[PDB]
Amino acid sequence: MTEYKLVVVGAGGVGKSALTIQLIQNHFVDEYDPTIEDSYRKQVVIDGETCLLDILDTAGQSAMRDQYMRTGEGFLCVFAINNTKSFEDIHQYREQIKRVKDSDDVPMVLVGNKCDLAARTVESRQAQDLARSYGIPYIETSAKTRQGVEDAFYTLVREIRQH
Ligand SMILES: Nc1nc2c(ncn2[C@@H]2O[C@H](COP(=O)(O)OP(=O)(O)O)[C@@H](O)[C@H]2O)c(=O)[nH]1
Ligand SMILES: CN(C)Cc1[nH]c2ccccc2c1[C@H]1NC(=O)c2ccc(O)cc21
Ligand code: NA
Repeated sequence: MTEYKLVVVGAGGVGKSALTIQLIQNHFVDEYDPTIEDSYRKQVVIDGETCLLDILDTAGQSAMRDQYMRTGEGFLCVFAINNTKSFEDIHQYREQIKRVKDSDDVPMVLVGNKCDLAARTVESRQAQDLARSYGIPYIETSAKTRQGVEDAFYTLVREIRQH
């Protein structure tokens, strides 16, 4: 069966761990050690094919990150809709990925997490404009309610598969 190396990247506190654990274990973990960087495996059927997902939940403890950028086939670039800095940070993650991969066409999905929260500081339109300039999909998610979580990951698998 086909294996996919997915990397979850983004500023600390955006919900990278909560998104990964919600996909893998089907539950919301509100307290997960922000220093642990761990991998999770999951066998899933995507468009009638059995896939093996190897997902790296990055922790940010920059050249040491190159190793998972080299192994990684697709990147889930996560920001929180109530963290302007995490949205502005995306430009930096995108550039490092492009440089390490030596390519302008790397499978990526921009994810705006914590969509259950009120008073958002990053508008959907701003992230759509950012995603359009990169030529990648934008999806909003909530690791808390599980909204868009399967979609964000399976869309990234499709971006890799269709590359
Ligand atoms: N309301 C809400 N809180 C979330 C969501 N995802 C994560 N959180 C919270 O955001 C904080 C950081 O989450 P975490 O997964 O550790 O982020 P990471 O540093 O990017 O791994 C914790 O307090 C989580 O409970 C979400 O979709 N909605
Ligand atoms: C092989 N798997 C059991 C673990 C695993 N899953 C991944 C999914 C996407 C990208 C990389 C990986 C890795 C590791 N391979 C690396 O290069 C690397 C760098 C830092 C890490 O923390 C982990 C890894
Ligand atoms: Na984390």
